[PDB]
Amino acid sequence: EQHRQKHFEKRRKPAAELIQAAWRYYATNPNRIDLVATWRFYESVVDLTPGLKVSIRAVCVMRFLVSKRKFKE
Amino acid sequence: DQLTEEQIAEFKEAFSLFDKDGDGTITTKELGTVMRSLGQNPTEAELQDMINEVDADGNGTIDFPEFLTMMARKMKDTDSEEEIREAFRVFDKDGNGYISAAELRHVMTNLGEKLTDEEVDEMIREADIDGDGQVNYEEFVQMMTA
Ligand SMILES: [Ca+2]
Ligand SMILES: [Ca+2]
Ligand SMILES: [Ca+2]
Ligand SMILES: [Ca+2]
Ligand SMILES: [Ca+2]
Repeated sequence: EQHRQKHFEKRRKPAAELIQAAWRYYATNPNRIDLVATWRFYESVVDLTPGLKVSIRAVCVMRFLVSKRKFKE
Repeated sequence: DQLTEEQIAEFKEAFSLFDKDGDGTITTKELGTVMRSLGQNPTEAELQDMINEVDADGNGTIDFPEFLTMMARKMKDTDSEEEIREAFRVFDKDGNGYISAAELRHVMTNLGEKLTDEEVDEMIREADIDGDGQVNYEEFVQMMTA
């Protein structure tokens, strides 16, 4: 019975992390200033920006590329 | 036409935030220093993995051209539609092509690099176009990657 159950267990964490990184990549797009929650997340752990925002973007791009890699492994 | 003069300047400014010693390359140590100021605590291996994705010439660090290459790229140009759709499919256990907002929040806020409830709210609003509480994730991934 637990056929696809063990396989789900193996893929769930890299699947979630790819979705999360992909969303944070999408939601820090500078042409979508309505998307604020991912910035508020980072803001709650660092106070304004401006060049700090691009570095967050860089961190999000890199975390997405890594999580894409890990998902295909 | 993709990159403007002003965008390039912004990315050169960002590069200097990472390249602390000003030697033209970002090391794992320098990337670790930036991420700790952003609230994260990655391991050396995790830092290495991040650089490995950006370090085109394989010399172990990121130079400005490698940084600009990465930052000029849109998610649409990473050819990721199949992987991201496969990742959502993992959570569509029944396979009907929909994941409820409640299921997505449950997973996104309790597994992996947990999203805040606000971030999931933003994701749901972006994805659940028709407001029925069910996310058609194929349509969502299409829009994020096309
Ligand atoms: Ca340096
Ligand atoms: Ca390099
Ligand atoms: Ca379903
Ligand atoms: Ca819907
Ligand atoms: Ca479609």
